[PDB]
Amino acid sequence: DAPFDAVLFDLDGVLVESEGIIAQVWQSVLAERGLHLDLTEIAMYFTGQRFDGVLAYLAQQHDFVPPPDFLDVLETRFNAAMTGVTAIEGAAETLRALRAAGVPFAIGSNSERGRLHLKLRVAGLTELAGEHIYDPSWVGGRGKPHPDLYTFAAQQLGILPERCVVIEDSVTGGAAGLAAGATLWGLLVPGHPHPDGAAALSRLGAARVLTSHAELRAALAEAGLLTPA
Ligand code: NA
Repeated sequence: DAPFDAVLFDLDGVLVESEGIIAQVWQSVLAERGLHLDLTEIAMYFTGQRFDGVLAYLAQQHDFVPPPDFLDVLETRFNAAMTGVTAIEGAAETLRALRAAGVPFAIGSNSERGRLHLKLRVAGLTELAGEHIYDPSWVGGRGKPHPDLYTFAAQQLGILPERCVVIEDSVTGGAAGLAAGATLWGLLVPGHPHPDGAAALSRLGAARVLTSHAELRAALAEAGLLTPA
């Protein structure tokens, strides 16, 4: 029983740390303007929300309406901040191990293509990540949670999606992997925010929920893809 032929990776939260950096920008721009929120609230409610929606939330939940310069300053600073994206601890080692073992893998991200590659670059992962790196523009904009991106990634590796394992930190991305026919392993590295928690990923249908790249490599070894260490 060898369950998998290939690994399909999420980007944000699994290979690179971006949601925490974005949360810090919200927190500082707001704090400067009088409203002091904690990073967990910001990560939970602000990240991956449309700007008008953030304004509605601020008004409804905090009786707060930001000053005119709010949009401009946020943009100026999300831009400057994107350079500060880092690799998730252990991620480079997982990619290096898979490459040494000759296991096919691909990355599937809802990031716009330029940003996807910028993040891999500043995180120091470009060489390790390889060339099977897919954003929604490869599937006509039908990004996660549609299965299309992971179906396509599997196709590009010449492997059936049913024989892939998808490593994801959100319901949005986990759903895309399951809908493609893959097995879902949640990965929630602590110390970094993720869009959903372990209970949600398990209820969604993750076969497991791992909490470190060391645990991921151990699981991949149990599945016959790496050597147990
Ligand atoms: Na993610």
